[PDB]
Amino acid sequence: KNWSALLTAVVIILTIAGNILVIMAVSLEKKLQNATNYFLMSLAIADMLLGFLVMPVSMLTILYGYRWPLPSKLCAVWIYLDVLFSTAKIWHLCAISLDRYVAIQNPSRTKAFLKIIAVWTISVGISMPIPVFGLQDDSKVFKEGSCLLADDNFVLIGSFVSFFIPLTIMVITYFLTIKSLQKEAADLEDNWETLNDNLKVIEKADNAAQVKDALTKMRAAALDADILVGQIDDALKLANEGKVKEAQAAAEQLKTTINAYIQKYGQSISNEQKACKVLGIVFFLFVVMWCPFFITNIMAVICKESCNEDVIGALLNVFVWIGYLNSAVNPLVYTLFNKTYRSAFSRYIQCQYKE
Ligand SMILES: CC(C)CCC[C@@H](C)[C@H]1CC[C@H]2[C@@H]3CC=C4C[C@@H](O)CC[C@]4(C)[C@H]3CC[C@]12C
Ligand SMILES: CCCCCCCC/C=C\CCCCCCCC(=O)OC[C@H](O)CO
Ligand SMILES: CCN(CC)C(=O)[C@@H]1C=C2c3cccc4[nH]cc(c34)C[C@H]2N(C)C1
Ligand SMILES: [Mg+2]
Repeated sequence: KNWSALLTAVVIILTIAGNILVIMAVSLEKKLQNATNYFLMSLAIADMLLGFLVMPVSMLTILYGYRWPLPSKLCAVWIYLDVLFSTAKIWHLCAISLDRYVAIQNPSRTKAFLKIIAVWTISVGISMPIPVFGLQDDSKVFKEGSCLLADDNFVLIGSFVSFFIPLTIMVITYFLTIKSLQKEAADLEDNWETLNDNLKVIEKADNAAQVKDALTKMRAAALDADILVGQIDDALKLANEGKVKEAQAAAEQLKTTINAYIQKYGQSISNEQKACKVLGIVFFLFVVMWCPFFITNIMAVICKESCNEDVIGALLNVFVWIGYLNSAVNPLVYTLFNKTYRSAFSRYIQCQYKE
């Protein structure tokens, strides 16, 4: 007789319906057809699967006093499905943070799908010892008739390899991606004060030497952010030919072209930083919500005999559901911090599917 199962039934439904909306939005909405959102759909499938396969069986054990209700050889399957989905969710978030950083340092839907299949095939290979060595020995998967990973070596290896190692790569790549966009917003501010300064130099000039010098330093700055460079080179031969006046009215024609490319590359820097902040919330919530479970998991092993393992087991039964609540909160962030997901989720609820 448990009041917990009611509270846990809400978490299964918000998981399933929330993440169905995300899979529907990336499949259907043409504004969301980029590589990041393809990883977020794949993550949503894992969340939905966690709420279909893992979370209802977890609710069932609460209803049988943590005694394993199902057939014994279904224990290792439930432990494999949960760890498979949990390994995929962290290695996806690592693969997003990694893939976005490379993109800043670099200039397809198949390009993304190949990365996603790689992450899933890695997460199948990692989780493989759980049934291979646990369907053979129930000792590794049972503890006083309770289905939990009981093998301490699998817990330790599994905690770092499945959770801590990709977390570290993710928290490094997120920092370096923020530092990359602060450099690119900074480098674009610098070239503005090169271009804006030499447009003021050209309209003060008496002689062809001052315009040719200032057009030369405008072209150099033009090279860091093609139309502008050619337009500048066009005004240079005017200044080389000594046509100062002709050069001076040529360079205020550049001024309408400079604003057009400065505010385009500078809107798109601001869009990435807005997007980086939204993924950061997604990253922050996965670490914080799963941290109590994974730390307790380790202290259960470290103070094996020293600590009250009845209480430490009772803390895990709470903390595993804080992390299950994380499945429900990817799609709420998407509502609150993206107009494209919110508009999509609005139409899907009112049952309009046309874009
Ligand atoms: C909030 C995030 C970042 C971390 C939270 C971890 C907390 C909730 C966990 C991790 C380790 C846990 C402790 C591990 C060991 C023991 C000794 C045991 O005899 C009583 C409970 C007690 C004292 C636990 C209390 C809860 C605990 C402190
Ligand atoms: C060539 C060497 C072969 C030696 C075979 C000895 C068999 C010993 C028995 C059991 C486990 C041994 C292997 C454990 C490897 C774990 C690797 C892994 O990724 O596990 C993750 C964890 O299980 C969840 O996340
Ligand atoms: C309700 C009881 N269940 C369900 C099978 C658990 O104890 C799960 C055990 C896990 C676990 C142990 C040890 C190492 C690990 N790496 C990654 C995970 C992991 C996933 C982690 N899940 C989220 C809970
Ligand atoms: Mg200046």
